[PDB]
Amino acid sequence: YAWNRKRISNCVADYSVLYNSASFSTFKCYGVSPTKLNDLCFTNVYADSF
Amino acid sequence: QDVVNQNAQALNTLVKQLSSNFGAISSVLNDILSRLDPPEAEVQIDRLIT
Repeated sequence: YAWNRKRISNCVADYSVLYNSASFSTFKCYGVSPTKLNDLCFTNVYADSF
Repeated sequence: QDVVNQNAQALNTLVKQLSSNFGAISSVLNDILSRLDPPEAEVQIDRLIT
């Protein structure tokens, strides 16, 4: 009910770490392939947490 | 003049139809083929080709 909204911008990442690590188990992406977010790169990124 | 006008209009609309999504995620094919795995890029490309 009180989700937190955090920015990601002006930064470089490696989306391998999140996907491959077994700690994050429940994985599903709508319109984007997982293995490919290494090469696809986005204008701004919005992280909502709860 | 009118036959040239018609032919230019037809080619103009034919070319302009390329910028059209047609129910796909993005109009340009290399985009959708780069941000998707073959199994679902197949569906998106299939709609585009149709």
